[PDB]
Amino acid sequence: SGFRKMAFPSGKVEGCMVQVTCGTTTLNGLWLDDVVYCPRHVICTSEDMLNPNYEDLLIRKSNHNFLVQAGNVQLRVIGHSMQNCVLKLKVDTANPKTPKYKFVRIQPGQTFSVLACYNGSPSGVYQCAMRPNFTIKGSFLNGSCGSVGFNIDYDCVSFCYMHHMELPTGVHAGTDLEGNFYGPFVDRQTAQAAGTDTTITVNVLAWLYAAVINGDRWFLNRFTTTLNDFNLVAMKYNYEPLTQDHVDILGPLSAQTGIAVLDMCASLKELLQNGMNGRTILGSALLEDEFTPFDVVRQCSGVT
Amino acid sequence: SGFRKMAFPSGKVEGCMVQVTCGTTTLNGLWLDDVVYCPRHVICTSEDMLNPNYEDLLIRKSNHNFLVQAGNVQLRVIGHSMQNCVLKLKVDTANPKTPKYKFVRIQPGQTFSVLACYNGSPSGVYQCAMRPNFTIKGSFLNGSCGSVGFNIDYDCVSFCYMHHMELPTGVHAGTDLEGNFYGPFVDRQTAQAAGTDTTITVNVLAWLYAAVINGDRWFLNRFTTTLNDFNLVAMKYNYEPLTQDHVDILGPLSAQTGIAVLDMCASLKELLQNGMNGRTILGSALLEDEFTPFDVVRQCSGVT
Ligand SMILES: Cc1ccncc1NC(=O)Cc1cccc(Br)c1
Ligand SMILES: Cc1ccncc1NC(=O)Cc1cccc(Br)c1
Repeated sequence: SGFRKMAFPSGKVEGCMVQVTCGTTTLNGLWLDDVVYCPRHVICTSEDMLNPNYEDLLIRKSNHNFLVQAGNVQLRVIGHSMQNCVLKLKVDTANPKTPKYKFVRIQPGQTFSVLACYNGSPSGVYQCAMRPNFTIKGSFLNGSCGSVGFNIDYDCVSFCYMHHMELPTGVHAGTDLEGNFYGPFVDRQTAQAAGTDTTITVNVLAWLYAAVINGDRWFLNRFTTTLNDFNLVAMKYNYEPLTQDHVDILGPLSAQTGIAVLDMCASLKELLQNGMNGRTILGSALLEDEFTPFDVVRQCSGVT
Repeated sequence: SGFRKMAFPSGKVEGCMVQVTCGTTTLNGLWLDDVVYCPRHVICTSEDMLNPNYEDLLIRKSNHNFLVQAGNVQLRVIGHSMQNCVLKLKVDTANPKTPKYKFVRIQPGQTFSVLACYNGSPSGVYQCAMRPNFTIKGSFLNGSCGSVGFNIDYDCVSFCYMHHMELPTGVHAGTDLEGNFYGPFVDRQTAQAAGTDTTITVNVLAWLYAAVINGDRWFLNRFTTTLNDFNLVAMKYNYEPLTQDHVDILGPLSAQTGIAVLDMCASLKELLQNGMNGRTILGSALLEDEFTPFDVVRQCSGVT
């Protein structure tokens, strides 16, 4: 029992972190096999970031300008290329600590762990969700660029995020491991609109199921609702509309607790319309949307 | 910017986890140098747990009864001893992945990361506080016993907790790495009173400082208070009385923000007396007490 915002064990990812320096800029790189991946803005000075011409800035750089240090040791760079917003530095040595890995583009509303790093050194690990508007509300400071987000399925690390930027609003933006930004962002020091965000309804329902499993049940009521009725309330409260695909992924939690998904929707409806009345659910005084149904099952069954 | 409940990177601790089996019971062990530490209740059956005579139960066990497996490989047990509520199994091989480490007994109100494990395999990492009543509100299931809590100071892991038990209230109890329980608990299947808990005042103030640093400042007011006046409010709201030692550790945060500690106390006083009025601070709708002043400084400066 108990339910926490749990991150994946970060060890497999710590073994891949390196520091990449190009000129006066230092950030984090991810060393997998014989390639180091890092944000392409490592080639910019502060002056360049207002409107960088990355193709031109990269043409002035040679393999020997990219200083890659794996803690104690220096890596020899034998190739460089830009793919979207990431640089790929081919090194002459495959990382001996490379775990089994995949590069995946996650969907908005999915969660992942972030290993925040500075100068190629891991500082901390936290779990977060990719917001429906493709931003993440992380904890990142200058030098954290190149820190990665990931999930783990037994021995396989699926890398889904590389940190690039903090928006003027204090929220975070980055790319998949092929250098494609999540959302409409560009790697430039320009104010950029993040879309209207929404609350991840299916995650809130999964978390209400986690609450019932762990003994917090005051919010259960004698009511039920329909997808249509629930979606009118979801609309009013800026929640994602619930679909049958979301109901389907909540099936295991509905089966484990015996609480039909639409009955849990009626509890969520009442919580939206009435608030918490000064009470808490799993130590929170608000509706939590950073746990997916898979996260709740994994945490509630003890998956390693 | 941004502020998250960040755990330490767990890699150094993942390399120490092993599975320990004695008869029909399997739990986690911590392998450091040539010793494996685990909860002594690994020697009990379910029948034994109602009132175990650990000295007698351990006398029926030999070195060969303790099956220790470090993932793939079996460790050869050449000695066993009980120290308080932990067993120490001497193995013939020093763990090659042993990090620089210390065993420390943490104070109530201090925080640490937990690497939750099952069958010697890490499942997740989360940050938590040792409650003033010496319980922890973790996320643990059957098989998690032997999972450890720790802090890291550059390359040194200070192990402070080993999980033993879930109280009938769903909260967690365990020991330091010398097998001494935190709090009044005993390793027996008996209902046990955890003391009256309190909110960790110095941590809430540190978190209010983290909020101001990260832009959440609506709660700042035109008031100040005294330690005596603040402590009357702390008393009413079941918060730990604030002392000069707590004011002193908040000095760096007071200096960084220019907000005197007693002025932050007056904001906390108003929040206690009025609530949040439906607003949030750092994404929370309640007053958070799981960040120490050191945690806030570390997170807000980017320490690796
Ligand atoms: C200072 C900071 C804090 C947190 N995360 C990231 C940062 N750094 C930046 O945002 C630098 C930067 C500026 C403009 C475009 C790009 Br791409 C990168
Ligand atoms: C089932 C579970 C869940 C979470 N953490 C721990 C557990 N396991 C236990 O508490 C088993 C146990 C029973 C009585 C005394 C002692 Br010492 C240990």
